[PDB]
Amino acid sequence: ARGPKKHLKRLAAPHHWLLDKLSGCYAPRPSAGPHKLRESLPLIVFLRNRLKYALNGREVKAILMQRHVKVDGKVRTDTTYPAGFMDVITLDATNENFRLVYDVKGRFAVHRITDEEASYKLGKVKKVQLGKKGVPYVVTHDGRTIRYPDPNIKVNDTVKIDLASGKITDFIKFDAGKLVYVTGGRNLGRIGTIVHKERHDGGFDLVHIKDSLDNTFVTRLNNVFVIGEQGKPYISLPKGKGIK
Amino acid sequence: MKLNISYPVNGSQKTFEIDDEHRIRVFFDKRIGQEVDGEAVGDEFKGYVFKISGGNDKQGFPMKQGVLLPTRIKLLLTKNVSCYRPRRDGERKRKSVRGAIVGPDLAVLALVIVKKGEQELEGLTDTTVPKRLGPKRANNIRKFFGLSKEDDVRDFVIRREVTKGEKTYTKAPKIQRLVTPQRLQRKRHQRALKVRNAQAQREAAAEYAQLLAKRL
Amino acid sequence: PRAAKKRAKGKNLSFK
Amino acid sequence: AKQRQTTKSSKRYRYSSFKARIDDLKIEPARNLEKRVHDYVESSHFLASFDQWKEINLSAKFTEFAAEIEHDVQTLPQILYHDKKIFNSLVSFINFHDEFSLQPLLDLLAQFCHDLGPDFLKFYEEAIKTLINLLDAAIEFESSNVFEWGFNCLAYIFKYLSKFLVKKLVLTCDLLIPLLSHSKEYLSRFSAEALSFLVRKCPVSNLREFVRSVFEKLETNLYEGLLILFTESMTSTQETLHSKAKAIMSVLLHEALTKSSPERSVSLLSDIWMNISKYASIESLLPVYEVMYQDFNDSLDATNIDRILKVLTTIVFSESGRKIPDWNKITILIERIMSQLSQDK
Amino acid sequence: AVTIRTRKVISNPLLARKQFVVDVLHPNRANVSKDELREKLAEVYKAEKDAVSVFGFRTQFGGGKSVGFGLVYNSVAEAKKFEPTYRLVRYGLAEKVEKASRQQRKQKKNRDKKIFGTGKRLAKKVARRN
RNA sequence: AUUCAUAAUAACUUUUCGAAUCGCAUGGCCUUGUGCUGGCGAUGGUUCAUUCAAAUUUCUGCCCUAUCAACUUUCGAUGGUAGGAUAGUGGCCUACCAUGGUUUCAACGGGUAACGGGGAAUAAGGGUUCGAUUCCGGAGAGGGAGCCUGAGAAACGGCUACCA
RNA sequence: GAAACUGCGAAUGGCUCAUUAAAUCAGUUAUCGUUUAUUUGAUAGUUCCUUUACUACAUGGUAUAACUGUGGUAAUUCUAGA
Ligand SMILES: [Mg+2]
Ligand SMILES: [Mg+2]
Ligand SMILES: [Mg+2]
Ligand SMILES: [Mg+2]
Ligand SMILES: [Mg+2]
Ligand SMILES: [Mg+2]
Ligand SMILES: [Mg+2]
Ligand SMILES: [Mg+2]
Ligand SMILES: [Mg+2]
Ligand SMILES: [Mg+2]
Ligand SMILES: [Mg+2]
Ligand SMILES: [Mg+2]
Ligand SMILES: [Mg+2]
Ligand SMILES: [Mg+2]
Ligand SMILES: [Mg+2]
Repeated sequence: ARGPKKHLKRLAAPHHWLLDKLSGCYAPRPSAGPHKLRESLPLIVFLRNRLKYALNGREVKAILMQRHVKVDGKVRTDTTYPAGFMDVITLDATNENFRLVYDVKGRFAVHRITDEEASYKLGKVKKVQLGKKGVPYVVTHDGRTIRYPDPNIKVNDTVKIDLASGKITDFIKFDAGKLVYVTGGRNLGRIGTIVHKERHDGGFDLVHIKDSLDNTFVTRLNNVFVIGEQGKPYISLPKGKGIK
Repeated sequence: MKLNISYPVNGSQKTFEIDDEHRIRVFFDKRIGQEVDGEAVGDEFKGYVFKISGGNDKQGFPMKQGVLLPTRIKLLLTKNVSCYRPRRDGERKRKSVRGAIVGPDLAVLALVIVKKGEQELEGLTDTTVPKRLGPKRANNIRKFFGLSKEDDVRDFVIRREVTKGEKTYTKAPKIQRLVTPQRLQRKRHQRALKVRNAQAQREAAAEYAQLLAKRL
Repeated sequence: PRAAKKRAKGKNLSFK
Repeated sequence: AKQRQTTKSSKRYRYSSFKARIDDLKIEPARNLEKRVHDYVESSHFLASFDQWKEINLSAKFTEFAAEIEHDVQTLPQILYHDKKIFNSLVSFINFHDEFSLQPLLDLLAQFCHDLGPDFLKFYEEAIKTLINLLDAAIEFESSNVFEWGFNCLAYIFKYLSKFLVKKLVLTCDLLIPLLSHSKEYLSRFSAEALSFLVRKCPVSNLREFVRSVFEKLETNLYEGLLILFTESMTSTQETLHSKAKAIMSVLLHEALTKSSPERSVSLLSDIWMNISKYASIESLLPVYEVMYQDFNDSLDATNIDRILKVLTTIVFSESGRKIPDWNKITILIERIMSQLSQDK
Repeated sequence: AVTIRTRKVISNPLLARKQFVVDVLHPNRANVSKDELREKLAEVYKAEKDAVSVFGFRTQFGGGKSVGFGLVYNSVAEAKKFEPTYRLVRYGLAEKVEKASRQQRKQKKNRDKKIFGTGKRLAKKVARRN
């Protein structure tokens, strides 16, 4: 092509969305945003094909511009806004709060949470660097730049972010024995505990994870997301607790 | 050939058809922006001075300034030029244009009356055309009426009366760049926001420093 | 922490 | 500001400012002709609306409210027996001022009064005080819907308690003086409509006591609130006046001309006359005109000459002479005044 | 006799309405008109007829039963606000807008883009020319 | 893994940026002044990160032909240095240098009714054939060449020349 | 609220397989080798420094369209002068 594409064929859309192949010819193309295209759920899909509150695109537009939907504690009006993993969606009129977490099948599951849980989210530390004026900052998996991080917070760690103000309440190191969640690959959506981080210079690191059933599997480090210490997750987990 | 004369000071303009070739003789070989004496053109123009502004040829192609030829040529015209209006942004078009040298191929020649002669032309100097619109910016209004700074432009806005049927009212422009309480509000709010941001950043830096001191 | 607990009924009319 | 949105765009959806909605809003529940759920009842008004609201509104507060009182609202005898607990719960949840739950709660409060009206009287004082705090709280967070819900609940209570409140109409206004005298114009405007319904339902005798009290009060924004109160009571439909309009003017006119009343009261009458005169046509004003002219002639005297002259000057100025049926009566009135004062007037 | 049955009822305060599936049992009858069904749903839900919408009704093979989808808005104004234009036209709540065929509109749009500006000056120019 | 991030010193610049923008609404202080202060939004703006993208790029894999055995290098072919150019690496181009680079493990040349793939058909299995054609990627807009605009085009339902 | 200026888009979509035999393409790598509108999150008090002889209660045409009016051409989404 000669420039960015603006259309997405239904057969080319991510499989986990569950879009009927015969319903139409095109699927919602996620706009630019915090999460990548393939790992995101546009709000139209969530409101129409998952919650069934809206019957087609147009009532979804109506709902959004009514400002009844809040993502990340902020009102969003773009139908194709790319909501993604660990994003908090609030519908105050219905008094409903959702956290986007994959099921064991690998599909974003409608997981209802309390307001107290909705007050905070988790972000994997993708980068830690000194910015201008010598101010350290951390970039999380959702593109949030948080300045003046705790200097122990390192790459691959996870930080608890307050939605209202966007500061780091607490953090978890990436160590053996911590509780992790798989965000990619065939093991997607599984929950377990670390056993070893196998390290390859100049190559992709590999992590061995043991589930509650004692089964062990290996996944690339990029697909691992720490969510707590064993037996004490910092977020409510979906039904099944990431087993199988 | 035809002369389209304009008296800009009046804003007036009129066309004179020409038959005798001698005034065209005095017209030949001249260029856009040069001046000619009306008395050579005719007694009716005795004492007048005409500046050549442009013209259109027998085929209707216009004259262009900057090209010193007596014949037509195809020029690649771009944005912000005479004789071309780009339909699309960045569009450049090759179009035929007549040269700036007056010749026998010119159908109509546009003239500007630089100076008035002895006799008064019936259609130009005798008649006047008012300005279509008045000042809209506040400073333009002040310049137009020479208003002092203390005096307000609000009372001196030019107003035009419109009568529809038996109903009648007046219309005025919306003054722009007008100093109003809202603009003061916005400026003050901007300054307050800047100072608040600075204070918040200082507090954040101090808190980070205290954290570092606690650990060390 | 525990997830939030889960939470219109059909109505019938006969005529003619 | 100068021009309202007189010409409507083809847009199906158009932005509306909070002030714009408030200006268009009018408190007149009788005017709304939509089907009301409580019109159909099997056990009680409260239960009928309560079941409906349980499904629609899903706010956290209302759900907690519904769970607490679900058992005690099944039958009307149950409601009457547990009336005290029901009212306390309603007031407590309304006090939270949660806009997502106000609409069902406020409606249920009105329907609560409907089911037990004479018994609600002991609850009347607290109910009004709660609404006043709600409306005062409503000013902070702008929501035209909240005001609409609140004042309609106030209007509904008056409708159900019309007979009792009318007997002590002065008492009802005494509760709502802060609303009628509030700094905001619309709050005074909305309340005045609510009271006016009680006013047009008032007997002439009980009306006379009421007008004297407010007339005494006039002796901040109370003047403006009363003007809206009376004028709305007069106006019923476009280019027409209410049937009881004549009685109210006769009562108002007598007290204004009475010397005990303050001079400010006559000004209020002058303002009242202007509003109705502009609003109404020739024909609907004729019964009003006749009762005024008759009373001026009857009550003419030295002590009240100046007041009569003031109101008469209001009549002649009002829309020039277009609304005046017959000028000859005014001329006759004038020469009686001159024969029987303030030169400037 | 005709039986009307509502199932899978979901409250949608986002659209301020009630969404549900309509089952119509109509023995010895071809089917029931959308109008009559709107009457009966309005009576059942204690809401205005104007606030009730019904569509997508299919008679099951062999007759005697129909299944479709139904909406009950909280009040009529919201229905006017949220309904599609065509359904409002079906219910008469809105008047059908009269427009030319797509080809005529497009041809007029082409003719309009050809002319630059108001065109009155072009009209007077052609008038004086001829 | 770094001349990384960042910071510091000295100068420099036809040299930038640091809100002369807009809607709704009228709250709070008083020394009572059209005094001071003040809310909810839109649109702009430096730098960083993220996202959508783009460009190059590491390794392995293509049908027939040896009656195509040597090819590339004069007019860049292989590599070194310096410069120009570009968003940027790089013989991409320029100046000076060396004589290099591929090949019977088929280079080079020729043919291809050659867009490639996910796939389709057949078959017991190995295999054989098809795949313009609902999805991804590449190229094109009668055939060459060159460009304005714009973040993004060598665009053609944009432009200029030449051929038909 | 026509028209016009301004901003954005028109570089997506749709069509076809001409050219192309390590080229495209599939899988797999790198950018510590570079551009990136838009989305999203952060991010900028520099007090002072001679002519203060001082606009910030807010600077200019160093300017024009639409528009008024005078015109050319057989003709075009042609346009000249004022
Ligand atoms: Mg790496
Ligand atoms: Mg433009
Ligand atoms: Mg180099
Ligand atoms: Mg060379
Ligand atoms: Mg071919
Ligand atoms: Mg193919
Ligand atoms: Mg192309
Ligand atoms: Mg062809
Ligand atoms: Mg081309
Ligand atoms: Mg195209
Ligand atoms: Mg070949
Ligand atoms: Mg290769
Ligand atoms: Mg954009
Ligand atoms: Mg930004
Ligand atoms: Mg001009």
